[PDB]
Amino acid sequence: SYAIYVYKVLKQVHPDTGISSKAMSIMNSFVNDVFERIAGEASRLAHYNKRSTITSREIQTAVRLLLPGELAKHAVSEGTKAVTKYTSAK
Amino acid sequence: TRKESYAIYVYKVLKQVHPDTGISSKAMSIMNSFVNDVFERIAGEASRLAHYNKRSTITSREIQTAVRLLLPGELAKHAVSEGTKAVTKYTSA
Amino acid sequence: AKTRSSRAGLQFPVGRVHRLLRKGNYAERVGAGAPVYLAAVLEYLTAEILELAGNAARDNKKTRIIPRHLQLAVRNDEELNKLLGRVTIAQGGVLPNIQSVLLPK
Amino acid sequence: TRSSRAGLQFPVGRVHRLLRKGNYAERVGAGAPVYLAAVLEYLTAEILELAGNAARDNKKTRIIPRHLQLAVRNDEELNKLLGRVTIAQGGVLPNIQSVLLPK
Amino acid sequence: KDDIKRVMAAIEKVRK
Amino acid sequence: KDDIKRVMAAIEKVRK
Amino acid sequence: NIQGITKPAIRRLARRGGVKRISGLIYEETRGVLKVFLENVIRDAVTYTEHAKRKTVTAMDVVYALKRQGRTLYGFGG
Amino acid sequence: DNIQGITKPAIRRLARRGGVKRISGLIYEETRGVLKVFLENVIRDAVTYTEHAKRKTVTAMDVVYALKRQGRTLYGFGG
Amino acid sequence: SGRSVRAETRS
Amino acid sequence: SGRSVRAETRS
Amino acid sequence: HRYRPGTVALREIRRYQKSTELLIRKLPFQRLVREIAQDFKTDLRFQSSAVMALQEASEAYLVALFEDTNLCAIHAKRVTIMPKDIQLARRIRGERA
Amino acid sequence: PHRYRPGTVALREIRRYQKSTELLIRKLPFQRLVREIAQDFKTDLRFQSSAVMALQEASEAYLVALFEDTNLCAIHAKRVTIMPKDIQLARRIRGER
DNA sequence: ATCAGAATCCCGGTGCCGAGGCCGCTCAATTGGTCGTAGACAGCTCTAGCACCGCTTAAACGCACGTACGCGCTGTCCCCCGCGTTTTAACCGCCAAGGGGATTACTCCCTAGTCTCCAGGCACGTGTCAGATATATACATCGAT
DNA sequence: ATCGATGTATATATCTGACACGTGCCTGGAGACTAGGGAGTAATCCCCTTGGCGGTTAAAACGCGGGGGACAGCGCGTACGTGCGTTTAAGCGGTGCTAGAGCTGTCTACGACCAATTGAGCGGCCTCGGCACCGGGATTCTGAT
Repeated sequence: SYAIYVYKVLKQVHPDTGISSKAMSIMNSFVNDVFERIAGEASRLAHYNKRSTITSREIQTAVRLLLPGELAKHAVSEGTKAVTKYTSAK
Repeated sequence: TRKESYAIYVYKVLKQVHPDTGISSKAMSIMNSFVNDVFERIAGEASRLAHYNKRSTITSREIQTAVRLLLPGELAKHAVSEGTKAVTKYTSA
Repeated sequence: AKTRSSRAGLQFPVGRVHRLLRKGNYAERVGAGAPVYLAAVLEYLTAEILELAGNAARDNKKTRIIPRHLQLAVRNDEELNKLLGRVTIAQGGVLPNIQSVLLPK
Repeated sequence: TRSSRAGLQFPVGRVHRLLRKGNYAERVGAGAPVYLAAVLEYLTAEILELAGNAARDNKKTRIIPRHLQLAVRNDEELNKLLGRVTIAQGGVLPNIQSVLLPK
Repeated sequence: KDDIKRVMAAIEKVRK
Repeated sequence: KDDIKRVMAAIEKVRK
Repeated sequence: NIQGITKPAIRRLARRGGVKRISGLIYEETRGVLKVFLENVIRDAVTYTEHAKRKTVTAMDVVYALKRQGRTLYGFGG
Repeated sequence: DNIQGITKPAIRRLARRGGVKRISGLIYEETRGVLKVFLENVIRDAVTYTEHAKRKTVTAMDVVYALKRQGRTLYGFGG
Repeated sequence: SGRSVRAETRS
Repeated sequence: SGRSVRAETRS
Repeated sequence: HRYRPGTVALREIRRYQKSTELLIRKLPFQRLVREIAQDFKTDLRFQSSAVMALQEASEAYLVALFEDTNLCAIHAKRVTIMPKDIQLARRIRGERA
Repeated sequence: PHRYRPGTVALREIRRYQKSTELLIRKLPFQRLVREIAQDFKTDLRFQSSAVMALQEASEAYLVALFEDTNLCAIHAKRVTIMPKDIQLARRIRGER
């Protein structure tokens, strides 16, 4: 499960704030659901263009297709920043 | 430069059910799209079913369960009967 | 007859359905019986819709299925209408009905 | 590690493994799990910050499903994203139609 | 309607 | 701005 | 057995929905609607548990059945 | 400037097909707004699909896929 | 119903 | 809006 | 001594919109679910969490339906919801033909 | 002279436009509107004619369904003329905003 | 109200163009053989769902009152329909052209697959503080005066 | 306007069990390496989208008159909300039992994979009758009398 990572994010955004077990399960389900939606959209996109490889482009377009305006813009910015950072370093 | 479709098979089915009725090109395309849509729905449900039960092969049981999940009621019952009869006949040969 | 459809006594391309299932990567493997079941289901559904479409076309004194006939056949059956609830048929029109209160006295 | 190499907190490796095992496509690129993990991290951070604000407004130091529901429904964009979803023990947003109120 | 189809399908396979 | 973290990850994961 | 959904329970549900007054005939309609919804969801869940060759309807089966009808549910060990 | 292309008699004909006997004068502007919102929602997804394929012409399949995204299929524009 | 009587009667 | 001010403020 | 009608209803609306617990008694709902499932495969068994999820979904669905029903009733310049309002809301939602 | 009563022409119009199946919006203005709407998302875009036809089909079907629902709404309020409030109620209940 | 005037269908005669049939071929489905693995199957174990009893109470139920609300009935007046004229732009046909989609040939670089290894993550155990509960208190509401 | 009677937020004190953390172990992710094919690039061909031009004419705009229906107002019955007294069964705690979920180990039936083969279906071509269209007459159908 994503309990540890959700916890680290929470402590990063709100230093002194706990989270109930039920709320942790809620967040775990939410993360799984969003991941499944994005992956399914990327798979559909790849199968559309006769492609056979999910790349950063497919996930970026899936994000732009799923999330609403400002949310999608910020998510795309974050993803691009992370990808460039990970590529530059090694 | 080779398109595939169900036009021929839809035509044979129509000639078997209505022995003197024809079908327009637009209606043929619509039926083709309908067949593709139903196939995609059933196959996706079967894939989800297989992934849910940790299996890795899409068997007849999974397809039957997907049909029972998708088709409403009497349609589902008749389709299940038809598929079961077809599989029994195929395995007999 | 080489074709698996001939073995199954169907009219749909069992081999083509098998290839589509294997290519659409729905699962790692595909059983032998699955294409037969899927082809039979597709053939039955096609026959079911086409019979009603032919009936509608005959009612309209025509002898060629057109999208209007398909729309009439789909919307004039609760089962199919429930199945194609979110489907829009091009050039299909709408089912002819008028609310009772609108009619004159 | 890959997750730490991208300045992320979410598991890049686990996301890559899930993408591979989920047979979404024949092959999976290199930056695809990184991008996906970054997006998941951003969404989680957003919803968690909103829920924490809601919980603080309730004078509680512990997120509960009610706080998550309040945060989701009070934000129009998250509400649009989380349209057809039910949160267990989330309750509903407090509203009353203006006509129902007394004179 | 079924046995005849099965026999015809299993007949011409090897004879080709 | 976590280039130091990226370098450490490239080292720590490689230190293993 | 459907009458186990008592009148005050439906009243509480409507109150949560933001309903001030309630007609007398509302309760039977609500019971019928609830029965239909439960019938659909339970049929799908029972089919799901059939395919697994199990005899116990797990919560994940209910979640799958709900997701079938476009009603995703959160917080059940998904 | 161009939303006026959806003229009042056209909206009236659409409502007549819908089965409407009388129409208020303010219906037309609301209908224009609703149609504009729907068209934006579909066209944005269609253009995104096109841009992903590095094309410059929106094809019918892109529109079909956008409609499928909006949970609204459409039959008769290629399988 | 009548569909089952009709579906079986194919030939 | 407030989301953009909040999205940038991550650390 | 005697609250005028509509006041206690408003207080209940404020109360139940604030709290989050379920509103149907657990045991009758569980019995109803079991009796409904009896029509399908018999001698079934349920995890407690499964019945809990069914109850949560039913509560959410009914609450949303009642909200839409209240909107419908208000549209007719009334305050009392009536069965015709439920039927109209369900028909528009698409749950009914 | 001769003059029909107010309403009877509308009935035959409903019958006619429900019997037929062609499009009701003029093709050229709709194509121009679609082109302008898409122009801001990305410049110098091109459209297959079939793409514009599909857009028109979907838009007209959606508008017809919405008009059916809003007619039901208006009838529910003991009215015959549909008003913007009925359209807003139908869209609100449908969930779209 | 029966009759005049306006759709509406239904008959018959023509033209045509799109559906229906034929042909070559070619590439995709078949037939044969293997091989290794997913899955069927027998066996044990232990969690957990089911069944039952006692008992408190909190909720459900039944009842009486009355009042606010649903609903029927009227007036009105203004907004929308039907219709005749005039204006306008869709459209149909035709012509030009150039952007750009669709194919095809090559290179290579990015990802699948393997082996190794070690550290991040997960199950388990434990302490304590955020929160649940109780109670007296002060304050906000509200309904008849 | 007002104040007594109710309901509710507030502050303080107490108890508890779920959460937050520390620890040991282990298995899955990372590092290093190789092989091969997916796709990125370029070069080319030709469909097909856009743009313009002009005559037709059907549709849209516009103005006008009037009937009808939306809406506000009023009155009247009645059916829900409120509160009270009586009933009952939801719920909690506890016990006991056993079914089946889940995990493990074994075996083998079957589906992926590959190779040679041929005919099923598809692209292209040609032909005619189903249907659209035109035109007139019988048929309903509606509104004033």
